[PDB]
Amino acid sequence: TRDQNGTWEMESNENFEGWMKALDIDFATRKIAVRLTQTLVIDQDGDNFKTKSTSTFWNYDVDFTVGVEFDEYTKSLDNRHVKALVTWEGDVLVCVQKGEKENRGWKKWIEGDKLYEELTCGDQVCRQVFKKK
Ligand SMILES: *C/C=C(\C)c1ccc(-c2ccc(OC)cc2)s1
Repeated sequence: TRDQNGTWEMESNENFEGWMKALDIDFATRKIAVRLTQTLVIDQDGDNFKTKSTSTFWNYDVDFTVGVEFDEYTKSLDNRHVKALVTWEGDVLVCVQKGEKENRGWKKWIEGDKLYEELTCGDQVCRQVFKKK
């Protein structure tokens, strides 16, 4: 299934700090952020997505249309400019953010009843699992 709508509550997080470090996020922010449970809210209608990632320490939203490149400022995460593109590979939603960092982006897929995601930057992969609230 390609339908990723829902309020997704984190069950598992792995190597979130490695991903943040590859983005050069500073020590103090990483030390706090690595402790935190996350939520991911996805509003999906056709190609049109609204995605929110939140914890007690951040609340980041991004809107996009599958298949349409968008020039993006990454805002409070790392204040960088990238050319972002989200597409489907089978039932995997793949985002590539072209810019200074290599291998940068994320992937999301439904597996069983859960939402799995990968967060990538450089040689680092963060793996996460969420349950649908
Ligand atoms: C589809 C998944 C997305 C858009 C994200 C997963 C983690 C995100 C994130 C954004 C910003 C911060 O710090 C401000 C932390 C995590 S976004």
